[PDB]
Amino acid sequence: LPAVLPPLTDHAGAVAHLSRDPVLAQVTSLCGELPVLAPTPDPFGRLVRSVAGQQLSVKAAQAIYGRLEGLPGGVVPAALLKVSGDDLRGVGLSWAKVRTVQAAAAAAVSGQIDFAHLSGQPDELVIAELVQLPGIGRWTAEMFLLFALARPDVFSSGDLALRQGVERLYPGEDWRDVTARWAPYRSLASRYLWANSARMQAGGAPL
Ligand SMILES: [Cl-]
Ligand SMILES: [Cl-]
Ligand code: NI
Repeated sequence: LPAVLPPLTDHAGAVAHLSRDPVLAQVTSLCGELPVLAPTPDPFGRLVRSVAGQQLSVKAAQAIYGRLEGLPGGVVPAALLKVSGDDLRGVGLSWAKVRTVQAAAAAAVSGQIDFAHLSGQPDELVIAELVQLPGIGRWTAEMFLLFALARPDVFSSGDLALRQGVERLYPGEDWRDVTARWAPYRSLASRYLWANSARMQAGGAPL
């Protein structure tokens, strides 16, 4: 399994590499600079934030996470297991999200997922353990690696917007080929695809 790649601390190297693909050379200049993501010091809490926020507005997602934070002991595995399912529903969580959050806390306290020591685990091993939790598929696991853990080399082949972007920009090309070229910077390439979509949704000119 590939060795864990550290989070980028700056994007210059990444952008130069990606820019070797004339599509991304254009996309990166059109979209400009993207902020450098710092790996979270609290993976568990970021996992819970992600889960809790799914399908909610940005303000609603913040609110509900704040209500979780306000439970006794906060957003910590052992503390969340002492909160009843009725009180987790009570903060506004769907039953699906209650179950996922309970499942993630239980996995942390049982040692099934060592949220304190992910830094050394290959992407796929982190993915496989997250996937075993109810309500968390590969896509959620991959988004967590990319956005929470700031791993640099993640292309989520189940993200519809990424796949629609590759289809649009590279018609008739094998997506595995296209995206492999972006390695070891598939995460920033992914972020530029989403940025380009936002750019187009704002009225921008196409490539
Ligand atoms: Cl909900
Ligand atoms: Cl998922
Ligand atoms: Ni390179």
